[PDB]
Amino acid sequence: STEISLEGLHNMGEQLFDGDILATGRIICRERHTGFHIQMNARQVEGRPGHYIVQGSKDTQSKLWVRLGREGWTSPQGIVRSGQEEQVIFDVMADGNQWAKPGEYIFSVSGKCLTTAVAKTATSTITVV
Repeated sequence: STEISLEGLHNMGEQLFDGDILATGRIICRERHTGFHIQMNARQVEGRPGHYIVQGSKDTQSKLWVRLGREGWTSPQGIVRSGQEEQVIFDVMADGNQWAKPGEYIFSVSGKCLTTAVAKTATSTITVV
């Protein structure tokens, strides 16, 4: 009914630029729907849906400022896109220029199909070398 996948770039450098795609995913809905919901399981930037701070896997102090969205997403805690089509593509991007501490960053994203729904989660890891 509802399947979600997320795929990293798979050899990051330390210097990131605004908009740099760090990961890509899709949501598939096979039952009738009017749209898609997507959210990242990460701390959100204050009052700004779609924008997140991802922490390091072993470092705590290592942070990555990142945003969701590709085409037509919007603020309704989570962001939303309309469509009856079977699937959407979405991107996780570097939010402004930044210098990432080396290490590992786990992106974790959950999605719903829009008709009280059940969300599936997908995760991808990036390594800043």
